[PDB]
Amino acid sequence: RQQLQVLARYLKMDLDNGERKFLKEKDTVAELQAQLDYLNAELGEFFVNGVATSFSRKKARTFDSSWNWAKQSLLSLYFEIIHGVLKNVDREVVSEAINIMNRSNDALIKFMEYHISNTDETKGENYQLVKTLGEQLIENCKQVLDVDPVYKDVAKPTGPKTAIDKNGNITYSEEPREKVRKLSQYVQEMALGGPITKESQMDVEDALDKDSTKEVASLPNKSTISKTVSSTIPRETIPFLHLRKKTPAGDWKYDRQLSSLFLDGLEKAAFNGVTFKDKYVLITGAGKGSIGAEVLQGLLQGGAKVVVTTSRFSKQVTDYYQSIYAKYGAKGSTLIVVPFNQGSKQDVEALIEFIYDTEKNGGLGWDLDAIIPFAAIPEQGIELEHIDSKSEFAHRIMLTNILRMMGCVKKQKSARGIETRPAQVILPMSPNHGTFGGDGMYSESKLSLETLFNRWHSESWANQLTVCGAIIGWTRGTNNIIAEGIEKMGVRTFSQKEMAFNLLGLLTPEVVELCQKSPVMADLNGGLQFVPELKEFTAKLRKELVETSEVRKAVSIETALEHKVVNGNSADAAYAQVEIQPRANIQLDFPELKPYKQVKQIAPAELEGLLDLERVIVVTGFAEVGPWGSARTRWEMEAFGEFSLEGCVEMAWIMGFISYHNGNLKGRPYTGWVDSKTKEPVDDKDVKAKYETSILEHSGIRLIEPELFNGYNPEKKEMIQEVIVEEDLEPFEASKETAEQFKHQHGDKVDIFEIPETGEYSVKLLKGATLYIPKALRFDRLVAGQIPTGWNAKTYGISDDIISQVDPITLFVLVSVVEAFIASGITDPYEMYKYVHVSEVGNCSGSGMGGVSALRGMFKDRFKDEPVQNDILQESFINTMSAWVNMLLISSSGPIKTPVGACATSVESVDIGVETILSGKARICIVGGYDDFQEEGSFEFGNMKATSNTLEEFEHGRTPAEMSRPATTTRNGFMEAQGAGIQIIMQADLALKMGVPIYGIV
Amino acid sequence: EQGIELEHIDSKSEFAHRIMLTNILRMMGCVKKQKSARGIETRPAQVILPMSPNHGTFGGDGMYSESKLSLETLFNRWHSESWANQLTVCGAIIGW
Amino acid sequence: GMFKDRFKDEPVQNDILQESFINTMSAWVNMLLISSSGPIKTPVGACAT
Amino acid sequence: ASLLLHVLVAHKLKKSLDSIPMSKTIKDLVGGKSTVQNEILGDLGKEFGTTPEKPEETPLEELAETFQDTFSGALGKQSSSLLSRLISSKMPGGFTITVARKYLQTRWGLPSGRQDGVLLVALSNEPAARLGSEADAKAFLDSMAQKYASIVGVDLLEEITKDHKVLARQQLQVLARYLKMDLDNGERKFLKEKDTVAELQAQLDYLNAELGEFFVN
Amino acid sequence: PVMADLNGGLQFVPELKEFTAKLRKELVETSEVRKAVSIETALEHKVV
Amino acid sequence: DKNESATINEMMKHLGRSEGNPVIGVFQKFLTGHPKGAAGAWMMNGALQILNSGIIPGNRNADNVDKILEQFEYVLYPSKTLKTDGVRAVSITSFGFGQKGGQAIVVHPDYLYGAITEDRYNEYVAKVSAREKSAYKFFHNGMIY
Repeated sequence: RQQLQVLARYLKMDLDNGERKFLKEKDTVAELQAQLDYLNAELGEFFVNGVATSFSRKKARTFDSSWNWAKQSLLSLYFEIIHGVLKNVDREVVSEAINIMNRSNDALIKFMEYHISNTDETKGENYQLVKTLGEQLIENCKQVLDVDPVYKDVAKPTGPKTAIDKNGNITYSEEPREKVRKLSQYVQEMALGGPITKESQMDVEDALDKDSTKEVASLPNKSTISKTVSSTIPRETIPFLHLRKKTPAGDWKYDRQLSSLFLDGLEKAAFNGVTFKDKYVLITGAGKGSIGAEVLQGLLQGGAKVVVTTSRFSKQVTDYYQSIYAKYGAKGSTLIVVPFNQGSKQDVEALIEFIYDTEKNGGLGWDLDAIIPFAAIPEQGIELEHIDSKSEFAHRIMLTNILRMMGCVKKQKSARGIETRPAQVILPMSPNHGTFGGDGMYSESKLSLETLFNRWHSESWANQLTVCGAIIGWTRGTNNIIAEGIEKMGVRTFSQKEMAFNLLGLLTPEVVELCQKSPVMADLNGGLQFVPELKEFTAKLRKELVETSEVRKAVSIETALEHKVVNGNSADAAYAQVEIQPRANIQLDFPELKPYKQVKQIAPAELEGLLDLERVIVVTGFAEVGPWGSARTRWEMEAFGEFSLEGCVEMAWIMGFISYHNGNLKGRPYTGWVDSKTKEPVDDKDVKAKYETSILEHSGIRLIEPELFNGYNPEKKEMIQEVIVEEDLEPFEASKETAEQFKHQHGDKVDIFEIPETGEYSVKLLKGATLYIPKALRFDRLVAGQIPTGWNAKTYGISDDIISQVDPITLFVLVSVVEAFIASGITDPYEMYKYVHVSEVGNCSGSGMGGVSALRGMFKDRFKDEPVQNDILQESFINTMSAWVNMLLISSSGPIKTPVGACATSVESVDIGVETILSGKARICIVGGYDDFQEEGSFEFGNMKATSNTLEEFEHGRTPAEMSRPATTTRNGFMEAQGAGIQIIMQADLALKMGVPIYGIV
Repeated sequence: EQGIELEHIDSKSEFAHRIMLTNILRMMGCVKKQKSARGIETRPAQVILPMSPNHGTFGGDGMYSESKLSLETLFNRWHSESWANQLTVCGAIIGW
Repeated sequence: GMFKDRFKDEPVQNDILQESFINTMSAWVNMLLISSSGPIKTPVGACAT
Repeated sequence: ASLLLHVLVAHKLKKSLDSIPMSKTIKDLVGGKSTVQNEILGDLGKEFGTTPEKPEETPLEELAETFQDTFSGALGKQSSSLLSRLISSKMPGGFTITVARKYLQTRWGLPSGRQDGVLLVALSNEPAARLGSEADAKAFLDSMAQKYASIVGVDLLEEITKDHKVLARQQLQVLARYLKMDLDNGERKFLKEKDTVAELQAQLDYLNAELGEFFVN
Repeated sequence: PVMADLNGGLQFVPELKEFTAKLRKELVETSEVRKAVSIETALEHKVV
Repeated sequence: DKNESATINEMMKHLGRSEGNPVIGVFQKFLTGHPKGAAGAWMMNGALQILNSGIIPGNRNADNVDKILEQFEYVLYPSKTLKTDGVRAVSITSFGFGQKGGQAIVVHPDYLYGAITEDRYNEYVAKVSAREKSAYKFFHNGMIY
């Protein structure tokens, strides 16, 4: 230790400097950690955490293509009427008519024109309907071409209905209002008010739920009215919706004029609809199942250009909006979805900057005309003394940052001299400032907003913003149980479609200009204002309900036990029924054969015997091994998006979750599924609940699971680098054979010497020698379409010897050749040789590369002297897959032509197959393609810039399941996958004779 | 806060709003817990709320008008919640 | 170059994948000489292709 | 920007910078192979940062104009990777990018950015094998600094103690080994705290971003 | 809850913002013209 | 995606596809990824399943159809599944490295049975039925065991 010290001294090297520096950082850490600790002490978890950023420009999703969704929208209404999902009574055909008209092209017309004019009215009653409706629709679209798109809600108006069982079961429905059918009739209802609004501060028979086609013909016609709904308003009655005017005294009382302007607007909007063409709108709080999303649907229907904010930005949520756009996205509309946190100052600033910034600079290039800051957080059960971290944060989203947001767009406009294009701000106001129990700090946020009615005048943003305060009333949506009761007092509660219609009515040109003259205040509270002691009244209804439920259910549960006592529990036991629970009956799903009478109706009668059936190539079976299971489960997911019972049970089986068992299970006998890990029994009806959640997580296009690829880790890719040893390595022990292999390689640059006692040699690498030092590389491609996790050629029944001997790709191929024969009802391949000669069954399956795994063992695993088989050369060949198929299964002496077609070997294979049969060389042959996914494959595709960059996909908010999007605006490169798929093809004549299924004609 | 209009509201005004509203709430709430945790049901504390007659009447209050208008919810919270024996609200509209 | 020369971080082209394929020989033939849009069926027959 | 854009485009094409006229365009220098157009395009991004609007058409002298405005003495990300790769596989045992500059400066008098030119000219003329002698590597740096000389237009004992100190340093190491004492543990721990600091410092930075000075203070 | 108007009738003066502002302008102007005119009649004296 | 659309568009345009009747395109690579050599086969399966079910699945990852593609008036890009009253023929097309192009036309099976005698057709339905039963047999055996 001393010899060390003195040496260090001579060397002038400070041995303790590490610990010095370390101890100093350790200090500054508890220091920072301290301040952070305090800031958390003051703001609280919720605030500090909840205030993190969410918005980034790259995660924005824009929806454009109304031009395409319209053809779809219509081609869907069309099959739906034909299939009688929509009958001519359903209001849906009228709604969808409106949305189709909202997208008239010279092109959409030629679409309906072709499809409608080409329907055989004769075919059925349903077919006439589509054709008649179709023609009617075609007419209307011809008119609405070159005409502004319109927001018109046709949905059947509803009201609240609560009913308590005879057994205390409280149930809530939404029934159609007896005396209300059109939105038209709803405006009238509003203007009349009720008896509860005392002091002051037309029949147009609809073909509505009777004949949709008739109503649809009405749509294009502008309603003329002389009896303006305003004039229905009684003297000394305040309508259920009204505008207000500030008295010089300072109070906001009901103004009949303003309220007539507003109500008349609403009426005109019910009959003609309103357009929002050319209106640019920012709306926060428009998540699913909210007043927001109903307002959003409206805006889009009128052709608005809208930015929607979402807090929970997901695939699930992206998918919601694409759905919504493809349904309501009018001509000239555009939806932009961005992730956003109205709680972050930085997000507020970032958002409306991205909105104003020129497209070149990565922006939207817009200028807002409306802002609808409905974003919020639910505070409940928080009273005065409970107000804390949550409520303070909530108050920030619901007030302070709304101010900040208006302020932001003010600066933008102003910084651009935009003095003649105000943005209208629909303030979400409340009628109940701390009327009810523990709002938290909600009432405070909602009351603060009301200062803008004065700030508009007193400050200097009046040409940049206008304030439009909406006092939102009682609204039911996804505590409605008392809705029916509150209403029982001459007050109106509203559905979300109703409030949305109400809010949308403040965007009509008429009330917009009103705002521009001086701030507008709209009472959208259907008279609740008048019901006295609203808190206690409200609470009573709730108590009376809840009590009536609980006494009724408690009395019944006791009269029921009294029966089991007095009248025996064995007399009541033989009186319950037995439920039956479903089991999975996986089916091969052969094709349907119609009665011949109907068959001969399909093709021309001339066809009979015209064709040499020895030269009609037909597909007899098929199967696949792929990311989504087999042909069965995959088609299920592709066509339906979820698995059936047979779906899960098969997926759970292939993936290894459940294993069949028949024997005694801990005493009692069992026959059925068993969790293979636990060996406990599993019922079919439970497989979904128990496994699907995980089954789904581990199939399809997902993150690359290194377990499935000998450890390939895209994030940590192994490579060696060459280095020259600068000074003699320290000697290591080695065998004689091995030491000699070193000396053979290095010569002058290595010494090997026998250790006389052991017989073995020491190997000393001298200076100048060459060394390979391993290092790691982070790679861009993190996702692949992989066979479901737990797939195992062992479970399809493949011998361990084959498993070893063969390249993985051969396993895929083997399993599908089997599954494809099964699909063709050929259970023993040798049955072919009942019909055909050994020489006439062929194999034309092919690969792009395939054997990619044996290739590596040959080029890389050899290069490391790692143990690798003596015939990996065999298994690398593209055509030894077909060889093992023939050697294990088929035993044919037919043709064996093997295609390399790269990304298209699979179609080329069919060509080659078809031809081989048409030349007489084979009468049955196997066709298909196969390929694997391995480490070196994915890397070189990345080097060709061919595959999608996963780091970039993430940067854009893309989940793995979303990174393969063909024909999309944002398509970014392909997603790589693995697997095989083959089909069996045959002469039509042979197929018929053998009696196998016929799935199609190649 | 002065010379702060809508688009100027920032760090100062948010902090100011905290002193002039949120923490006043927190303070009433605090003495409520104390009294209550002691069964003090017959000795309310009177709270003289400093209210304003001019909610954003004048130029750039910053966020003053907002703080002073929020206070007015206590006139209802007194009834609707459950601190009525611990605090009473006395709103003074302070003049010029 | 794809399996070994990459593994050593030796300089190797970005599309050696192209040239490893059994059917890019026929592709260069068509791209340099023939210019056909005819059939392109490529056999792997091992010692008898 | 001329010498940097030239060495990089002559490298991705594997032909001397005489074979390449900056007169031509990237579309012509490729011929048709659009993989190599995609490579030259993405490489210049990591290098200069600012992508002009027609990289594939705007000619090389005319691209070096646009890039010169925004760049200064920056050896660049993509070029800095190429020079340390040329030094590692082609330079004899021990000959660093460190040693190769102390030679370019000692025996050929080259400052910071002038030896940056000699390394970029050696990157276009990179040996297809590793040089053997340290004298072969010295002779290589010689002719490379004179090809830089006529492309830019410019013309051209303590070591005894050094050998001993090496000895002592080793006597130290082996001793430490025997002692089983980790000489580097200080710096380990230190580097880890340094990390957690920018980490905390980061969150604090953000909270300040959101709340502002006045509020936080 | 009790609400006390300790605002000595200001409630009633209309357009209080602008009214307020006017008083201020009239004052400030009267001050600045009066002080600017005197500073010039004072220099005219030193000249003449 | 653009090339393929253009080329499919043109083969329809040249042959006289009625204006207003586009081909409905599926893009199954969205669900499965792209397994170089397996591609064509997987699509050949889905095509058979489409023929025999009358259901045309939807490109569920089509958030937004590339505006470029509007020009191809003979192509329709569905984002949702359409259950139709029948599909008559599908067109599997695929493109590989090295100018390896390929198309296949699959026609619905029931057109075959038109060219055969009734007695023969009936005889066939008999055999097929018996196979299905014996194959359902086989399949559940080999799954379980």
